[PDB]
Amino acid sequence: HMRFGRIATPDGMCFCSIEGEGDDVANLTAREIEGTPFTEPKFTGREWPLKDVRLLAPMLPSKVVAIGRNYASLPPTLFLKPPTAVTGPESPIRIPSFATKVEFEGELAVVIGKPCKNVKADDWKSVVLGFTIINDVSSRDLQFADGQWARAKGIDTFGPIGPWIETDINSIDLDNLPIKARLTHDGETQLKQDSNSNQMIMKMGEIIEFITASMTLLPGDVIATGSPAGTEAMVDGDYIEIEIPGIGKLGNPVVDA
Amino acid sequence: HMRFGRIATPDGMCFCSIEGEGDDVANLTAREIEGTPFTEPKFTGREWPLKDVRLLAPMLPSKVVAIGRNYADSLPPTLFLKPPTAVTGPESPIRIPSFATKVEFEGELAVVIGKPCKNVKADDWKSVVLGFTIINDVSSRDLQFADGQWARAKGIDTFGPIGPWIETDINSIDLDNLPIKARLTHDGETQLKQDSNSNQMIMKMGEIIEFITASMTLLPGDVIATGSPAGTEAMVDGDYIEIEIPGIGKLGNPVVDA
Ligand SMILES: [Mg+2]
Ligand SMILES: [Mg+2]
Ligand SMILES: [Mg+2]
Repeated sequence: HMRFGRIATPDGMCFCSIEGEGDDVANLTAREIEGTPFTEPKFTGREWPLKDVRLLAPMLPSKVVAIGRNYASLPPTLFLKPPTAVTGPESPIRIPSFATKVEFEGELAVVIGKPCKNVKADDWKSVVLGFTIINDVSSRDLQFADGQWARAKGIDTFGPIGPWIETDINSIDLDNLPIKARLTHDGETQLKQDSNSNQMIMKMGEIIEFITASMTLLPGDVIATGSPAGTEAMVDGDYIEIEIPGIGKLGNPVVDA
Repeated sequence: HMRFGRIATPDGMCFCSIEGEGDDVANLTAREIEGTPFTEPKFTGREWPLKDVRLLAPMLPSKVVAIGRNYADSLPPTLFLKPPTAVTGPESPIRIPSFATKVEFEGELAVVIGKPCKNVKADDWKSVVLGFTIINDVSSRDLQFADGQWARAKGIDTFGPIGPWIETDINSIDLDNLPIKARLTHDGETQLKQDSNSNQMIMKMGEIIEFITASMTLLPGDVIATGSPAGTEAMVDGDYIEIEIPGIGKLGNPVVDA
């Protein structure tokens, strides 16, 4: 099945299908569709080289439910990031002056496909539209000061999502999926996160079961399935780029608000 | 000026204005409004005696932002979120799942946001509020302890009753002296199990709004739960809980095992 994105246009914006070979934007074509990812696609015929077009968050979720402490001591835990934290590829992560020690977190993100409640673990594939990347940006100093993580992870722009939604969920092997983050600081880039979905303590089905036992999930809701708990701080001028092979890259410049 | 609600009627759901004296539903009338309450509201002409329709949660908020540790009588006040899916209306059951134990209520003054805003200065807070309502910030104390993050304990479906309507004359409410009371009916006996006052707040209204909006954009319909004492009384299947805030009214919900 297809890859679905959203892009700026001159008339505003539109969903598209992303077609072509790599994860590499240079080989890819955005083809405009009418409708959403939730219905049967038909194409208007406007098509762009992906390098020429501005990708947006592939979905504007009613809520983002995130799992803390899910990466190989306290058990995995649920928290929320507000819909206002969500932004897209190349949008600035805008850091307020009072938010310090701000770190990235590359995570595999799941998009819910249909309304669901009390989903059993091995039935999880039936409620998922696809996978995407989220950068669960957090001020570690606020996280610590506040106790509840909501403010430190819920500042506007602290949830980049993208670059598109991969609906072919069998293409993604969850026993071995690298999740990488490359940080550029003072003009140099290093690999600052190197994890793998095989490190997840609660696996995909358990997560969905765990969440939906408590709360109803709606189409377009995003689940952030976790990361290592401490990474590396980012500052004005940096660039952070998460890569999950098979999905693509989610990059964002970092600026002072 | 107005009290705004949402109602279910034989014809479907709508926004409405609630008119008449008192808190007494026999005396009140619902007047359908055109569209939503954020603009100058226009009546469509349809109306019902309040007794013939059903109050719903007065908004469908994009998010619910809540403050912990905001009542005096220490770690400073802290913000958290309740998901929109937690929201329910007056008289709807609070449905407690089996894994959720020591479930307590918390009566709170709720603020409903009236326009999109960010970086609001504390002393400009009134310009962004539509009005006041009541929220019951229902919380599994056991899950709050097991999870550390309160999101699940407070975010289970139905754990955010809101209502009964939104009071837009916000000056009619004395934030320096607002009693907030809760009566729990257990085993057919009703007792006062919360007796607080908004003048116990550590961050006052304007500072809460500044604090929140310094971090997060707020949208029309978004709800702020301004706090409560951190411990009340556990509720079980069969109980009934009613929060009362004079000037707004009463928010009652039955309790059931999910
Ligand atoms: Mg995270
Ligand atoms: Mg009709
Ligand atoms: Mg509370």
